[PDB]
Amino acid sequence: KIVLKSSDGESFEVEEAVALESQTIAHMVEDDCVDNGVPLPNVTSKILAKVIEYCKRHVEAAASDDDLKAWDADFMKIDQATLFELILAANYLNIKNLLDLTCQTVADMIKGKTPEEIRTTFNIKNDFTPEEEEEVRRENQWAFE
Amino acid sequence: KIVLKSSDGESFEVEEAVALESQTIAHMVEDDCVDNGVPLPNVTSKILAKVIEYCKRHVEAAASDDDLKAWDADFMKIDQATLFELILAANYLNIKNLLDLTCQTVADMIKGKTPEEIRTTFNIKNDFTPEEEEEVRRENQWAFE
Amino acid sequence: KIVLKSSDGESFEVEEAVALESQTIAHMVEDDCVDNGVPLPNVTSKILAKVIEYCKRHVEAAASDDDLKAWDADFMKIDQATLFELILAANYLNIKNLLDLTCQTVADMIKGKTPEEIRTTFNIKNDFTPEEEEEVRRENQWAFE
Amino acid sequence: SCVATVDDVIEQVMTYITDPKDRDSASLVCRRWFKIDSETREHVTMALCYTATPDRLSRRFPNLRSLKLKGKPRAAMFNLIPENWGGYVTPWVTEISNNLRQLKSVHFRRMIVSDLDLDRLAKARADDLETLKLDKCSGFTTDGLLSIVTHCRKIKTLLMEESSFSEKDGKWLHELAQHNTSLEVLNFYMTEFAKISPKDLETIARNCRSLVSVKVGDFEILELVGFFKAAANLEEFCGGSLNEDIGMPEKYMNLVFPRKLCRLGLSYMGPNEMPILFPFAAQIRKLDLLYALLETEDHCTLIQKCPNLEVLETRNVIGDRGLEVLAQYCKQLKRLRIERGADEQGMEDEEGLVSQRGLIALAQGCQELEYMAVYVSDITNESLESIGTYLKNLCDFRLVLLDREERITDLPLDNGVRSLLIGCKKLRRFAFYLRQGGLTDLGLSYIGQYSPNVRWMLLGYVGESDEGLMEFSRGCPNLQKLEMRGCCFSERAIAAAVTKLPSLRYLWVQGYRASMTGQDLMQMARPYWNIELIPSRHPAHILAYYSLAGQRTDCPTTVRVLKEPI
Amino acid sequence: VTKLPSLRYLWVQGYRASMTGQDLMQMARPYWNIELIPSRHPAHILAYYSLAGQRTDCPTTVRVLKEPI
Amino acid sequence: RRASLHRFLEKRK
Ligand SMILES: CC[C@@H]1C[C@@H]2C(=O)CC[C@@H]2[C@@H](C(=O)N[C@@]2(C(=O)O)C[C@@H]2CC)C1
Repeated sequence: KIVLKSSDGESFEVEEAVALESQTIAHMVEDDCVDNGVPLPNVTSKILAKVIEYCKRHVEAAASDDDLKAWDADFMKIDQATLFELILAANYLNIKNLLDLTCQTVADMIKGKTPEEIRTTFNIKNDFTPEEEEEVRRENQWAFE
Repeated sequence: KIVLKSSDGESFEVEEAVALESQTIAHMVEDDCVDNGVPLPNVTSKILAKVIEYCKRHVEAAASDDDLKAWDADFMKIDQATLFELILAANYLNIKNLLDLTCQTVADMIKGKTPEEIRTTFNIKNDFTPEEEEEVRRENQWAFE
Repeated sequence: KIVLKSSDGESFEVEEAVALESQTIAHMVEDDCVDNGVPLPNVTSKILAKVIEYCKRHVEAAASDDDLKAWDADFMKIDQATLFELILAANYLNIKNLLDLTCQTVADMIKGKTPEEIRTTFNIKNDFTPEEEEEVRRENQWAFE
Repeated sequence: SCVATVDDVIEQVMTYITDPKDRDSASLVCRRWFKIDSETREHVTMALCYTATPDRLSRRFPNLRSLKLKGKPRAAMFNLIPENWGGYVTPWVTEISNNLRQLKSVHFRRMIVSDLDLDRLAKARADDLETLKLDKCSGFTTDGLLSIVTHCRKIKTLLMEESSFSEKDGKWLHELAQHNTSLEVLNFYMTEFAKISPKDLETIARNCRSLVSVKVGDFEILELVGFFKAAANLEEFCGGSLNEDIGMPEKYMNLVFPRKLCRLGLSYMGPNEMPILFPFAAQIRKLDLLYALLETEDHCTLIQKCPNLEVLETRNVIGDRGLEVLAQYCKQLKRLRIERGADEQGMEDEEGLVSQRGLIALAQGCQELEYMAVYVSDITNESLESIGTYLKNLCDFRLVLLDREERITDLPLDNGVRSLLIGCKKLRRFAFYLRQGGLTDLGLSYIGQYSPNVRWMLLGYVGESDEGLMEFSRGCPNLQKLEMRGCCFSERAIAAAVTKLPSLRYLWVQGYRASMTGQDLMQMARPYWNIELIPSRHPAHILAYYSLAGQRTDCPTTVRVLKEPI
Repeated sequence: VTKLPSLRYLWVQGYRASMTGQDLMQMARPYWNIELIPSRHPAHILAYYSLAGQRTDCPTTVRVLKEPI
Repeated sequence: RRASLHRFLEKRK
């Protein structure tokens, strides 16, 4: 049992092998700061909660796949701002299952969309001068790839 | 009574008017994050301790000077690396008594010394080309000040 | 304990923090003339006594308001010539508190009165040519304020 | 988080080092401290404007808040330096326009300042100019003053003391009166203004709540009565004119002086008007009787009433009698200057001579003295000895013996100078101006031997031969500026002494065994060392100083720059 | 060394030394490099003007003399 | 002969 202290003073009681999914929390039982609980003040408490939920479930691949892509897909039914905070969090800790998976999840949102549809569904302002847009479009369609 | 959470998960029970010496901890009872204790993850727990000690004593100028310059001088009988960490901390919080005092304490180490004595007692490598050193020395003695 | 020498050779034994209510007497413990007592020969001894009485009582806001506006109001039950000499004295020393009461007392005499009633109750000769008075009256009633 | 270094904290700490000499060292510990000092230095003084180009100044210290430049040599205050010699302020104000965009205060001392250069300063700096000091400057007019008071609407301190300019009108004062609110100190102490109105000055007092100091020309004090009532916070006043007429026996007597006035000097004040000071004399900490019309007796009676006097300036009329009075009534005295009086028809009276008697009295009474400058009618080795024994922490001591008296008690002063220099070991500035017999080569060497802290020296008629200059020259570890006039020493001796002096950066000499050759001074040609001659059109002068800039472009015809073989 | 107008190189072996060291210092000028080869033969003094500052590449047998130790 | 007292020594007489 290990204590994780969120970025707004919020202790979290979590099991051994759950907290170890994060190689950042694992490389931190060497110089064990665990004496006062692992201080991670870059994860919101709301987010850290969601991270632990994910790790909890994946560790329960002890009883040994089909139902996982189900829970995972349902886990991702969140909003953008929260999806992005998870990515930042998986990177801050070091949860590769949460990185080759969160990054792939965002990439799956881009795949197939057009440039307009992309900045639509991410709310991004097209800041190209029309000359720039044209050069890039020409390069893309006449020359490269 | 307010809780200060150090940068390694270390709760600190401290009085009202003591924690208020820091305008950083004071401007933080408006949007009161105090709900979970004030999260200040940039001060080592060893340092924060020393900061609170200083504030504790100065607030006891309620019973109303001579003995203060005594405690203060004795409080500063520390090592360089620690003196510097106090400065950084007084700046991080916002304790003008402790910044006008730590900065003044480091300045008192420079005052009167020669350029050699200075980098001696701070271990700083003289990286001037001899031309540079000469121009600066000439400016200083022939022209400016 | 500090000595204040009035403008008719009259030593006054007064406490530390009492004499310090005057920033004029305070900025005079730097270049400490206190060696021979602070020489202030522009305050009558009768007046300086009243000044000290005021400072004495206000410094006893150590034991921490309602009863002060009472003593203050009763302190101002004096005659004009004496009120004025207090103002001049509060300005000579530098007692910001003391001046806010005497000055306000004089101002309360003016408030509500007409220009005739004012010079009546202060014995002031109206020295306006009738053109001047008229311009001023027109400006005041037709244009400004 | 790694071990915190000084480097993580030096940007911050640097701004708590205030002493110019500690900034000096700090700037030399390494490239980074150099840069931090460069960007945070607030004030710089240049003792000689020709020592570096303005470009150099603003590259080294781009964020100056306060600048002070001196131009003409000190000797200029004694009509010894040609008017056109130099000290033109104009390249400096153009540099200020372009590159010292933070400057809030400028002090020009002994410089040539034109209307064009002050118009440019005013427009460039405008509301940011909090303080301007035209201190013993020349070359401008009231048009310039008007320009700065209309464009710099927030001037706190404006000074023109002893400057000479052309007075075309009084609208500058009027312009201040009408719009200025912020004035704290206004100073035209030693100046001819005949077109300004005392009403304007009064109205300034009424509008400037923080007005603390004003010094003025020949205004009738009676005309300033309104001013005095309005200047509630006035602490200092000098100037005005006290003009008695037998008609009104009590012309004055009814002056309301601001209750705080404690630093003052009323010009032309006689014995009959003197008493208006008695009511608050216990309060007076600074006295300027330099332009007073009172006699040695009258001095004693006034001095006697000022127990808290710490600064006194006066003419030698003070007499030995006056010094005796000062000796026991004013124990707190820190600075005393005894200028020389009307020295033509008797010493103003038959007590207006100060001597061994006064000096020794003074030494015993006023032991707190930090600055003492005295024109003395007669000295003795004994008096110097007592100065040295009693008044330590003297920082600046100047003695000139008048040429009036024929016989001087005991003359060769060697043993006196020697104990003086030995007792007063805090001494930074030292002037000693005598008559030929005054000091021997042995004494001259004493001066060089026992003055480890002296940065500046003015030497009068000292020594007997080159032997003395040379013996002197092996001392003075810290002599930076050396002024000598009326000495015998030869060209090659001057040159050789300059070579020996470790710290010397400025030399001014009048009177020396010359030689049309010229070529003997050349034996001190170093790099960066500028030597200028002002030919014997008064005896030849030598001016020499280090400069990073090279030879000045702007020499008059009266000044010849000495370069290698003609 | 101070008196000699043109001197730019000095090598000296055998001289009344002093562990103090601090007497050689009275010739410390800018650009003037003084090197000691200690008495491991009698102490040598090598001194020369240089626009470059103190060599980076001294052996252990060679001590560079700088202001107060 | 200082330039401030040379002005005075004459405004005196
Ligand atoms: C080039 C020298 C001038 C020469 C002038 C000369 O004739 C004698 C002195 C005067 C000079 C002098 O400065 N006098 C004193 C002073 O501060 O005014 C120092 C004396 C004060 C007590 C300067």
